[PDB]
Amino acid sequence: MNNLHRELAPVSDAAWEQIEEEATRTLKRFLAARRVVDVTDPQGAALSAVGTGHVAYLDGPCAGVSAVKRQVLPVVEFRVPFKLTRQAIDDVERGSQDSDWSPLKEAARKIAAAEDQTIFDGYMAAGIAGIRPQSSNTPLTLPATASDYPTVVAQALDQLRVAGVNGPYHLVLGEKAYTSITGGNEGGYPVFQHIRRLIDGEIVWAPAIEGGLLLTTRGGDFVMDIGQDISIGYLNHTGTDVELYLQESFTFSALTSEATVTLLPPE
Amino acid sequence: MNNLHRELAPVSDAAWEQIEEEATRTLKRFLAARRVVDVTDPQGAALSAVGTGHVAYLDGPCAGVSAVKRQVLPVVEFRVPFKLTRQAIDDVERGSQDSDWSPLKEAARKIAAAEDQTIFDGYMAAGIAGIRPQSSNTPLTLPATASDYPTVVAQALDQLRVAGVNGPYHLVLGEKAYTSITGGNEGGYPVFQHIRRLIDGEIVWAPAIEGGLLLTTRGGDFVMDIGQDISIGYLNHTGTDVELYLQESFTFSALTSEATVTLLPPE
Amino acid sequence: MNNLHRELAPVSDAAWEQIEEEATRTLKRFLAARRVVDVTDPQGAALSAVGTGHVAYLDGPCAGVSAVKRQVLPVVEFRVPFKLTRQAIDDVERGSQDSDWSPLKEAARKIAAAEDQTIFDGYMAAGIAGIRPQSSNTPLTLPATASDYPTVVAQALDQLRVAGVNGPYHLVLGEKAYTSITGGNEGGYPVFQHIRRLIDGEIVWAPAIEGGLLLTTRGGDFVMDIGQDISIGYLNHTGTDVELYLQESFTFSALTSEATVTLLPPE
Amino acid sequence: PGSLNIGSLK
Amino acid sequence: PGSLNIGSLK
Amino acid sequence: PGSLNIGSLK
Repeated sequence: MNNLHRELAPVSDAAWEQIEEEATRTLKRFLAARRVVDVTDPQGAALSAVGTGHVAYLDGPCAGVSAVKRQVLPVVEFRVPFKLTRQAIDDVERGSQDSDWSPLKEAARKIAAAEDQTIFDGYMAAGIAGIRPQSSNTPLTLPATASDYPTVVAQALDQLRVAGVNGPYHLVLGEKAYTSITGGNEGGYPVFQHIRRLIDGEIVWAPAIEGGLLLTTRGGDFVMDIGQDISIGYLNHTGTDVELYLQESFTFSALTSEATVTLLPPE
Repeated sequence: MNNLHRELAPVSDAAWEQIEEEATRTLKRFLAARRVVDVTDPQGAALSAVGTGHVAYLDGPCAGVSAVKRQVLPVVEFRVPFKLTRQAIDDVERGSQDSDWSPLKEAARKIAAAEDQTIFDGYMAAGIAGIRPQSSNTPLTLPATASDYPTVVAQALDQLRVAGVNGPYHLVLGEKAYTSITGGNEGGYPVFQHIRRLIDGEIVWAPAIEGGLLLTTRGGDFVMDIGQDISIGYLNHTGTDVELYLQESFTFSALTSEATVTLLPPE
Repeated sequence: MNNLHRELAPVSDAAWEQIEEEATRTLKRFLAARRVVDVTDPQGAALSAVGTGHVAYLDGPCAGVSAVKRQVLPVVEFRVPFKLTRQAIDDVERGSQDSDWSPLKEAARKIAAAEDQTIFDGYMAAGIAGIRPQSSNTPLTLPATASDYPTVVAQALDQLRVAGVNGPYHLVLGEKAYTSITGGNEGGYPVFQHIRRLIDGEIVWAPAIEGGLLLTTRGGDFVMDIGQDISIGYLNHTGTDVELYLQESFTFSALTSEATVTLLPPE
Repeated sequence: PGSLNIGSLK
Repeated sequence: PGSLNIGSLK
Repeated sequence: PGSLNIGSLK
């Protein structure tokens, strides 16, 4: 028995299987930032900090003695609750195949958006810095019309080539930019093919961020340390509802500051 | 080759052996606090923090998401330099057996005193708390005369018995208290025997602290995590001298706050 | 122990590994001219000259005796120094993964640019002749607009076909020409495809040269004899810095004078 | 228990 | 190298 | 020692 306390919930095995399948299917679609960064294997719930390797000077305990203190990055935990109806839970054993899992889908969407925002733009409250605020290249503004994106992509590629960064290049775009690209010309495919023609990678859709960016997936530039992966826990229940939650714990680090180019939203 | 850079120093093997023997002999005598606390095996130079297991609330990245941050204890590093003469270094191969190692002895004394002070009274600059400032019992003032120590020891034992702490009891005394006990009556042995008669442990001499304390060695109350043990490194040299240093890295934690009784110095 | 004197530097093994990896990664990207010429295996530090096979007349030592002297090509050595910080060097064993290697990257860029300039345009001081100054074909001026490059490429191909030179054709372009091609039309891909459509080879980016050229990679036209490859050596160190250098030794020869066409920069 | 294995989505 | 093994002095 | 093998980049 662990902290999740799953056995105390009045939920059948088939309902648990269906809920797990739905949650996994939703997370695999709404988890975007995990595909472009290095992800380590889970290390357990006892992980608290990751050493950076740097030190800071200290005054000194006694005369003739000098002291330094190591620097670390902390681990942060996220939890999102939701509620499920007991009638829908019980109908699974009766033979239902269309039970309502919309609150679970919404919770998965929220946790995925939170993780993506934390990775891409940082979490100042927890002391975690993002990739875009630490990027050292010159940001480029996106054009108003969808027909002028390839020249900006080419400018970003030129910046990367001048800086000297190799690897397959991937373009991450926000919802507004993705819709602007898709809803133009003959369905947006000629623009899509132009972008995939300049860059060997694939355009990635990220709903939780604004603007966009271009990065490389050569490896060794972004590290994500995961203590506990996304899991389901049990809080309480009433005569008609059961409250559950999703939880995870991780930390993130961006090593190379010249491997990405920031794309600001159009004016 | 590691960060110590020992091979770059113009020092012979026999001189290295003699220096190591002298340093070990001095440290084994001037290291006092290591005998009463639990000491783990060395973990390496990559150790930076130790998780405590507690969390702190955070504002929250997005609506419907809550966040907590883990708490850790950092590792601190101490370095003390010293200088040795090249004539004394070279005379070892000629056959000297009385070379001057007094600067090394002084450096070992200084590092031992710094470690003992950090363990017993804490190091606020590095965020490390000591045992005595975190003790929850009532401190007792030492008497002026050496003949009244056993009643204070008995009062401390009564406090420990009322609190409910078992284990062999050890009394740690400062230099002033130790001299006051020794230089009284018929050499101080009757007082020494009275103290060793009330308590089953042995009186420990600690030169780096004032006053004293009484504690138990049942185990599980004080933990010392050592990254790198005391080592010797090389800085530089001139035509007549060679500069070396001693270095270590560790962190400390006191779990049980009711296992010790503080003894304040006499008024 | 050799002339590099690497063991005298206070550098750890992990730091050495990281520095070597970074230097190799930078050199593999900034070494352009090595891909289009024949490169022999390293021959050692004792290589000094390469025989051409031709002779020159001499006056004569005695009556009835004639004399000739062989002609040779000398070997030239290049060295570029740089400085690294000891804190960044030492943090590697503590566990750093983002140490600053920018001076090493700059030194690698400088040595690569020097090698490329020596190969393409010659080094008159050392008596080494380049490919373009010895080309026997008619140079062609690049057009102002990026849309007129394919006709010049076709003219160069016609010149090569009339001369009778077979083999896969490669186009080497400078930074200005590459940027002019990339930053035009729909990202420059239609022009890029036109060039790769006329010529079966790939467009090569050379930052150290102006204008461009078209050549063939059939083999046997350009020979590079390398005595010692690019290596790292140690000069000295201070309390806070360590000075290292990159060094190489080579010679070059261009045999066929009709296998290349020179492209002058636009007016 | 309840891991919901996701890992890397590469 | 240069560890100077001390450990626990119990 | 310290060769930094590059060779031909073909």
